[PDB]
Amino acid sequence: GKRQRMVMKLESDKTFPIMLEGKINGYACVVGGKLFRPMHVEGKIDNDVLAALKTKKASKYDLEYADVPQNMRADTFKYTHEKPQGYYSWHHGAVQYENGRFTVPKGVGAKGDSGRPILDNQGRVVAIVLGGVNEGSRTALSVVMWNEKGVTVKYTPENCEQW
Amino acid sequence: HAQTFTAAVSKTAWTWLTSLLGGSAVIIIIGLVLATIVAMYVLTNQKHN
Repeated sequence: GKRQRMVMKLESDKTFPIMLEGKINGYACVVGGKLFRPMHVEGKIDNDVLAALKTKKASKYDLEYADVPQNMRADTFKYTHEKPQGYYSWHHGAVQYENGRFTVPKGVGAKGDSGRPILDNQGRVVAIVLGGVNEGSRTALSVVMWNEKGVTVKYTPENCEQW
Repeated sequence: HAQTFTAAVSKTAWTWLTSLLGGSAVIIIIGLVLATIVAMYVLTNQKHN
């Protein structure tokens, strides 16, 4: 109920969709002065400022990143590495964090909702949704996250389908 | 006398052949060892996940 409204209030201005002949196939992320955007989502950036840049690539970690200018670094997402197990907020409701794995209940999940960040009860991004795999009743996510040392860890289960 | 293959190699040219043929192998095996150590260091730093 109110969780989706809080997601729409937090991700209103900072989330920009990716257009491809009128089709919405992905979402970029503006956090820490960086613009995260995946490889398989191909299209034009809806924002005029973020589209006229050059994104350095990382095909192993499946991420394109760039440098957000200084006049927009204050209006970004927050990020942290301290995460316990339990529940977190996602755009379609809740997501479970168990044994270092993000799980989403079924019914939701198609092609197009790639790049949506995972939020917490405070308002900090803990993961970035990149892919998903159907596991019985409860699907698992293939995402990226950080740690205490500062190494971007990409978690990928078996036989995932890119969204 | 008989014409042995590599009979007149004149040890200086053994040194030039051994340098130009062995230093390349040394550089490529230390590159492969460095690649293996970098892969293990990535798998160590991603362990904290």
